Amino acid sequence: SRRYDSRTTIFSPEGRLYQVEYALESISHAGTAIGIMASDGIVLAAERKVTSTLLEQDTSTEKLYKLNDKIAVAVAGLTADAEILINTARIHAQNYLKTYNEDIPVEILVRRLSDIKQGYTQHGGLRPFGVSFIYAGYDDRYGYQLYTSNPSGNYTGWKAISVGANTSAAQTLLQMDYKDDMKVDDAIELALKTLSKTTDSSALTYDRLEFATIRKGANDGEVYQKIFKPQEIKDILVKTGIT
Amino acid sequence: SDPSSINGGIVVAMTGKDCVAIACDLRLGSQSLGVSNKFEKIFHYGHVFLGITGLATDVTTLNEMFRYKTNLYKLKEERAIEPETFTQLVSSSLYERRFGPYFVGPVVAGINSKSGKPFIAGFDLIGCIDEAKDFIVSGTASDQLFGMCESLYEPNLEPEDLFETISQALLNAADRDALSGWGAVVYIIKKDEVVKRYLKMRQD
Amino acid sequence: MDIILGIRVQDSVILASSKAVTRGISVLKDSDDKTRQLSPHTLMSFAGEAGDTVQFAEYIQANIQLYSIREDYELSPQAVSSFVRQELAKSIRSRRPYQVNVLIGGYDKKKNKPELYQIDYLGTKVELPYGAHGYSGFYTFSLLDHHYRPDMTTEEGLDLLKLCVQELEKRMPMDFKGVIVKIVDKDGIRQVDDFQAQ
Amino acid sequence: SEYDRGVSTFSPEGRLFQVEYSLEAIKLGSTAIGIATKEGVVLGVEKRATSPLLESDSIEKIVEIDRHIGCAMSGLTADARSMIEHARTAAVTHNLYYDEDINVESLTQSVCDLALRFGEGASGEERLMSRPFGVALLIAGHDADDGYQLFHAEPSGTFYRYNAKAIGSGSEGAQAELLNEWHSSLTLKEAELLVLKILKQVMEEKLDENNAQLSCITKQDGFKIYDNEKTAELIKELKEKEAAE
Amino acid sequence: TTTLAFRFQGGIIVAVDSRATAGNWVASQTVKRVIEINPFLLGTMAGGAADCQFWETWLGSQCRLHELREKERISVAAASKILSNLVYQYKGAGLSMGTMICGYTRKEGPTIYYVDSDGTRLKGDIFCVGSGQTFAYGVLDSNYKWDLSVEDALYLGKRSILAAAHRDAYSGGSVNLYHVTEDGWIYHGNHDVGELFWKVKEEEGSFNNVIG
Amino acid sequence: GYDRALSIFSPDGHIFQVEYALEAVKRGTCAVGVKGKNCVVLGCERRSTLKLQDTRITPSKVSKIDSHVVLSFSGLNADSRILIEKARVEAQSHRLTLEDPVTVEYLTRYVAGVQQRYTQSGGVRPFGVSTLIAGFDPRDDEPKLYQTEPSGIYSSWSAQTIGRNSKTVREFLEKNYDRKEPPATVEECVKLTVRSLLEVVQTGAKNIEITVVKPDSDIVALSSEEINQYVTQIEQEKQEQ
Repeated sequence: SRRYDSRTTIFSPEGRLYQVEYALESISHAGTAIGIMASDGIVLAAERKVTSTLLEQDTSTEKLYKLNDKIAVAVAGLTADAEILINTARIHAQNYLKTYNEDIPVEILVRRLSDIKQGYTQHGGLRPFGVSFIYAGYDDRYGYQLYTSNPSGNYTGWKAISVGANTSAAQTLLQMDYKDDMKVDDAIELALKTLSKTTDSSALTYDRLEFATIRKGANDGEVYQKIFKPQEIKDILVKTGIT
Repeated sequence: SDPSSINGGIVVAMTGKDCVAIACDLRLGSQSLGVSNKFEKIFHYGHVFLGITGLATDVTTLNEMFRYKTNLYKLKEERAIEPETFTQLVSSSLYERRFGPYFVGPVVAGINSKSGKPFIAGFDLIGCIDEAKDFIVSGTASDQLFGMCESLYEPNLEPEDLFETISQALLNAADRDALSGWGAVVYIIKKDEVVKRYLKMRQD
Repeated sequence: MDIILGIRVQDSVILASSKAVTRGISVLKDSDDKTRQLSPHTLMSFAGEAGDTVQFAEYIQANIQLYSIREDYELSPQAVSSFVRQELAKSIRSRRPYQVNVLIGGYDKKKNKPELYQIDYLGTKVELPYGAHGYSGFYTFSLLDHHYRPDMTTEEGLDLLKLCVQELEKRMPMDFKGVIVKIVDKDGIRQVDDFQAQ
Repeated sequence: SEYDRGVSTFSPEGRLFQVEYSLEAIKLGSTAIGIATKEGVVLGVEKRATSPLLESDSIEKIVEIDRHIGCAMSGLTADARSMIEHARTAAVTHNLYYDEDINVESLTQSVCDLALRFGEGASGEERLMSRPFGVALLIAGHDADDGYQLFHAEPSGTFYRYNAKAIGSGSEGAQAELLNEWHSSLTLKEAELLVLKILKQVMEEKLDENNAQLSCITKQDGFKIYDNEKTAELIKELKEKEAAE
Repeated sequence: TTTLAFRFQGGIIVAVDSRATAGNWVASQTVKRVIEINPFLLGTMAGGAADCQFWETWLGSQCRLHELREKERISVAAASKILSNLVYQYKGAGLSMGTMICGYTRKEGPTIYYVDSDGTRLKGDIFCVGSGQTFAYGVLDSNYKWDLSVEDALYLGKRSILAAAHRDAYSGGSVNLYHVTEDGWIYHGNHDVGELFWKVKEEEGSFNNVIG
Repeated sequence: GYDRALSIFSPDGHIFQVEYALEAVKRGTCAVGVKGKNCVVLGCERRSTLKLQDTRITPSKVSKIDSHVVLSFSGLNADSRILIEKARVEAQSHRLTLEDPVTVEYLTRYVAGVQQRYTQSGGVRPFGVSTLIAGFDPRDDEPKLYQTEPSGIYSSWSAQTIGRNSKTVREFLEKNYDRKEPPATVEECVKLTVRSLLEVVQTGAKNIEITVVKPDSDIVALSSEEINQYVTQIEQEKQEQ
């Protein structure tokens, strides 16, 4: 019997931190969310998990959030743990803007957050964040960027990533069709062309989605950030492969 | 020496038929020495405008304090703050510092995206609020403005006539104020479309 | 007070700063450098109260440098001056404020444009084509209002700046013991050790 | 079986095992030896490196506390660095307040009043640090009142003064030998070959001036840490007398 | 008070007087205005008698901890910084002290750092602090040369303090000399200003307007 | 059992929790430091195993602490990021209070100081990182190389390695690195660092990072080609004999 998984403050004889690993395990219980890089934009796609006939969902949101006017994130994992972060993630973002009078660079914001998640892993009386994040944004340093972070506090930059349920599947399909230059309207395509394949429901219904993207060009010498409405979805959804 | 007269400057707001106007000079100087003529006192958060006078270092800080604050608001309520909801803020804000005030004289002015009604308001350093249906003035040439506004003002001017009345008030007080001038800028705010203009004035 | 001049030209900023240091009746030094490089393309001159002056300068320098290795990216003139005004801004309302005035002149390798920010101890910041702190302005500002043009060459600016100093000498009561000049641009900072060696 | 898990728990026979185990941590260190003579005091230690790529001097097993006090430790190294640090500050401060040199035992004293700060719970005051230090000390020094003194500091919180003493993995056989060698009229050069001899004995590896460090302190020149050439020939000069008798 | 120090080929030369006064009365003519921080560093004493003495002796302890930790000689710059930093912390509280920290390490050569209670920290070659600083500066400015012998470098410092001693009422007593080298400082005695005057006048001709 | 807490000694005088932390360093990738007599060279390996991710901003395992000092690690990735930050700040605070920039030992000492501080009180867990700090003190020319462990102890080496399969790479180094005469060329000192990883890299220079540091705050990373130009020249004499 006797196991080394009773807390975060304890290394197993092999230097494992189980409590942290179990949190990393809480993610595979969340609705699938995707992020795909593009030569001109970034796409965020998620699949509402929770469901019931009488559940308001046309107004409020649950997986996609604006942190900065140039940065967005996909959530996956403990609902409450997600807001606690998202908020501080927003405050930090504004202090940078208030100090340097410039907007905060993506990696810096992702790193600051991963650094808090790191901390709840090393001090007693604390429980790590049961959250995962897909950061999609743009700064003048490195153009468009796609980042990911887990409960262990590590982060990384993908060209196309998925987190949540059936990550194996979703991850696999992408690894296959992703064309390294792929335009935006092809990523939004590939978004569903993956989410579809890895669902359960008899059919993939619009009211069960969340899309958002980041585009920019010569036109608006800056970035336009859009969070699709139930409408646009039910529509672009038909334009593809749904009656 | 009065902290609220080292840097100098002026701001004035007016209401008309479905619109408002907010204007200010451009000078920032230390005592008598003129330092700049590109120092603007009017900022805006969404469709809400705020002009600020007084100690320059505080004017700047406040803008940053409100930008910061309004961005967090929008994000949380999923909508931009309104003119009244904002006035209440900058008032409390100014007051939380009642015993070491920022040395300013703000002036809010905008249009309410729901009602569609014009709004202008003034405050003193500790945050006392003050609505008025006609005009707000604040600054070093504060009196010269009350004299101009209490003559040239006219209820319900058309945006094209408001621009002429407001400009003339600003223009002429700044000429009888030794610490205000070096240019001006005026805004005419409607439900939609906002037109900004710089005026030509004595450079002495 | 000390002398602090600065002027932005075609593609660079120039900073002038008197060399003397005086404690009461005597002059303990006539070769002081009121400058302090914050990063490869940002330079900052200062003048103010005896102790406050360089304790602050170094402090600022330390923060910028820290940020720079951490990010491995170089902070921009605009953002650098913003940070400074923040500190000084908090300073003015603290048990005891630093009494320091400054000039920051860097080269924005991102826009390929030189920029010069002038900030006083109160937290008052402004971007200008040329500036000066303290009494230094009354003797020069008119000459520069007269001859300055944005198209000026680095070579032309110096000639201009020379005139301002010559005027400072002719009508200013204090003997500032000359100035030290420095240039900031796409290639970094260098010292015109020939306005002194002249 | 059940009373050895709390640093603040008495066993039925009034014992504090955690403290005892603490000591058992020292035996794992490599040997350190101190011999006092009316000529001065000597400190020697077995270095014992895992690899030939280590830099020897990297292993500070003998260090200076002040110009008149030095020492050699044994046990947990991180725990040592902390005592050495406190000790040094203790010395320097006293100097500052009195314009004189701290008595060897009064220094040793402050080192023990430090280990005395273990225990967590809150029954009154406050001394933040959970368990006992895992290390002992051989403090060799000299002062105008009691001359050349040599001390042994234990995490228990007590200490004794010695004429000669050895700590670490080998303190078993080393202490026996020293019991049958030491005598008040030993010269400094005599003690050097003795410390050097006992190490080689209960040490292990071929005794070279790389796995053995030797130092000493005197009224004349304070604490000096013998360089490699010296120790090297002191070893030859030693190993030689072994031929005849 | 008239204290001074300067750099040159031989290293550093430090010279001071020894008069301390309360109002218009000479409470003492035996002051050690040179604080022997440690074997390699010297600090002078202007401004406040105690503040100088106290903190500089404190500073010595600091250098000692630093040397034991790094197993290396602390640098004049780092030492002078430590001092001025501690001083700056009490800016406002009313400390008082002008001072010369003098050292000569291997890497930085011979270095003088002027440091005072304002928080000022200056690097230099020649420094004079005091009520007689103006007079000392005279003899010094006109005669200094980087290539001064050691013998003459000391005589210069001596004649300088003497000049002050004579004119400045608040300066006088006996001059104290030190010479700082890459191996440490050497004391060069205490010469009574009373006797030295007559000597110089006689052997240098200077000081004519003085009948004696 | 007695391996449950940091504040408990086993009967034989151990503290297993700290020991187990070390077992994690072995989990991470391999790092190796090799000094010459005018330079110091650090090398690592890239966990190139699961990639369809970015490339631009990919960690190099090696980080600069000051203009003259770089540090490399092995073990818990996230844990490592904090030590690197803390040491970076301290490096700048030292300049602020003493003018003089830090020494390589002072930094190593500060780091290990932290690592040990996190094994003191309970309700804290030891960093699962082990690190190699290399560089040159201010206005000095003697190359330096130190290593720190999770326990809090630090040490200097002529060459050293940490991480998985560090036993192997170490054996190699030992019978090649000449104590009496260190690599006298930056090029050969590299060559030696490369050939050592070339026993755990699993072919390709696409799995090797090399950074070189010389005196006068002169540091410089290496490129993928340059690195292969050695994999090349060493794959020759390999079957050449």
